[PDB]
Amino acid sequence: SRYLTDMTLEEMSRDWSMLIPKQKVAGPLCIRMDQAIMDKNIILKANFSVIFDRLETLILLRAFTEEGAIVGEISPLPSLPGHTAEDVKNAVGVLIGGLEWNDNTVRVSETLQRFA
Amino acid sequence: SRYLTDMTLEEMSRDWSMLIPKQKVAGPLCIRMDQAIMDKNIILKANFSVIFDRLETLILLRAFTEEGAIVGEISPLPSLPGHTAEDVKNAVGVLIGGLEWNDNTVRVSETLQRFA
Repeated sequence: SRYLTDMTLEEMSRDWSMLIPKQKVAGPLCIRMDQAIMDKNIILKANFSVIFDRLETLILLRAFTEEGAIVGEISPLPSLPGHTAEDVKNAVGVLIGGLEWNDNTVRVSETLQRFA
Repeated sequence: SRYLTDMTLEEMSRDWSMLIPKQKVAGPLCIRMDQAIMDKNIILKANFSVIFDRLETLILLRAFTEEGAIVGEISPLPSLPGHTAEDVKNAVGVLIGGLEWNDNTVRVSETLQRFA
């Protein structure tokens, strides 16, 4: 019983577009990032469901340019196979990877690093 | 002039082609990899110049499918700025990253891991 956020409802409800789309499936999680993006300073805001006072399941992470532009996202698979912080942190390191590839400078919301 | 190798002259002298080309510049080093490649088992063979009995400079690393197919390569920049094992290991972790992205299963020549 709960849920936690870095992002605004807006930030999440919003829909977005990749010029150079890149999907992937990391076990129970779908990573996406626009490869067209370069030399920008990015951040990963994310929002986990919180159960009995602990970061449980990640609901949604997305990547933001300084300009509030969405450039990447990790969203649970529709079949919602139960996923672990591993599947996550893994998936994360990855998206970062893919992003860093374009000289992009990627930070992470305090929320996240916490985990674990 | 002394020097060490995993690859055959053939393997190195050879020229190759990327369906989905991906370049990058990692300080003094140019990484390349064909993003088109997927679900294959890859290995990184590399060849360092050896000075007074230590792995000094990397001359060339390339990535190989099981089928002896070249799919990625790290080659020093033409201007040959003196590079360090860092610039390297960095660059390496990267290429691996980029490769792993396509479900590719990437190994590394014993030579390499050695370093450092």
